[PDB]
Amino acid sequence: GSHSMRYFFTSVSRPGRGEPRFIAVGYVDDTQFVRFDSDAASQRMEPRAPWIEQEGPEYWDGETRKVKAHSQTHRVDLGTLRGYYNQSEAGSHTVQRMYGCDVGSDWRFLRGYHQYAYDGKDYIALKEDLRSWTAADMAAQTTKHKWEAAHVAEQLRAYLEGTCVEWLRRYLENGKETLQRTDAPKTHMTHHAVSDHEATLRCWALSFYPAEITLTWQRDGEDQTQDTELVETRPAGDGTFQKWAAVVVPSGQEQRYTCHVQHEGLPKPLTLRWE
Amino acid sequence: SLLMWITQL
Amino acid sequence: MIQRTPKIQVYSRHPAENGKSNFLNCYVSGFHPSDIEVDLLKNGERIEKVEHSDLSFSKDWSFYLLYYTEFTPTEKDEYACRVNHVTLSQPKIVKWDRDM
Repeated sequence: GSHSMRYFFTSVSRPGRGEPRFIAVGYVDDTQFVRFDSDAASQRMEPRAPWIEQEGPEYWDGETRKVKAHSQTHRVDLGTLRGYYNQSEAGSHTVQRMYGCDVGSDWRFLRGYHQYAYDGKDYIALKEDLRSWTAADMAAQTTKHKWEAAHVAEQLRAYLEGTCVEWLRRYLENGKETLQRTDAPKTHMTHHAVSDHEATLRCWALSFYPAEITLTWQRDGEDQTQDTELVETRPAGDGTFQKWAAVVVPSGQEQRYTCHVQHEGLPKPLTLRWE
Repeated sequence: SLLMWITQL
Repeated sequence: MIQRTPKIQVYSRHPAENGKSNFLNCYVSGFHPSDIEVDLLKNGERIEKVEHSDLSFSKDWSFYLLYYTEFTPTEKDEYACRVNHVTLSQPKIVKWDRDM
């Protein structure tokens, strides 16, 4: 199928409590593969997947160099933004950046992104054409102009369409066993008598990868969206995901209800029924 | 692999 | 400024079988800002060895973290996750139900 590479950066100012916190993480699809944490002792980019571990010293030295330079840019940016919004030097503030690329099933470029947020709200983002910017407010229209005048989009376009996709391909080949796998969900239902005249039916999907999945309940084939309790898909910790959907069903109507499971790993979508 | 640099605001 | 309250799920990595090694997880998500305190509790007491994933965030900029520890469930031991965040007036405690 399609694949993605994404880097996520968070910088948090800590006035009077030292230098800002900086954390960087990199993912291929739903698998993390690198991290950097300003507060950790190593002060290096570190592997978080076994398939990147064997990359050489050139790789780690270079990623360390670059991630430190990212850190320093963000440190400057926190000051800049504080000034733009006329904010005091006492408070903690957050900048977040994400960039990366999507490829299709043929591993050819599909889309690039580069997005920036300040205190949890959009600040500026590269538009889909990778040539122009979306400034979320008046302050950001100024960054938009500056970055237009400095041809920043062109720098990013080159990376997103070239470098990014080339590296994503390399990671996919080397992490083939982990990354190019699908683990179809293992499914089961639980039944709990809420009372003498209702039971909760809970449909489980466990140990699946990638994270994208759809679980729905039907009654006599009619979708029960408004009556379904769904939880957010959650990591198991071993690189797979879990999710469940529940309905509360009346007396002896268990057979009317069906749970439907859609996942890239399944040859056909599953239709599950208590009996 | 990361961008070679990111430009400041 | 923006403040979003954490969603909290407490759960085991594998279906819980008494006497069999496992991982107890507390997944916190959808929160902003990133400062958050998360403890795993065994019979009401804070577990000392607890690790967490590297801070990351969703499309909407809200943060998520997985806190986790090795455990071997038993019939009678009770587990919970306790979370504090600026959006919470008091820490929220969510009990583990070996079924959610």
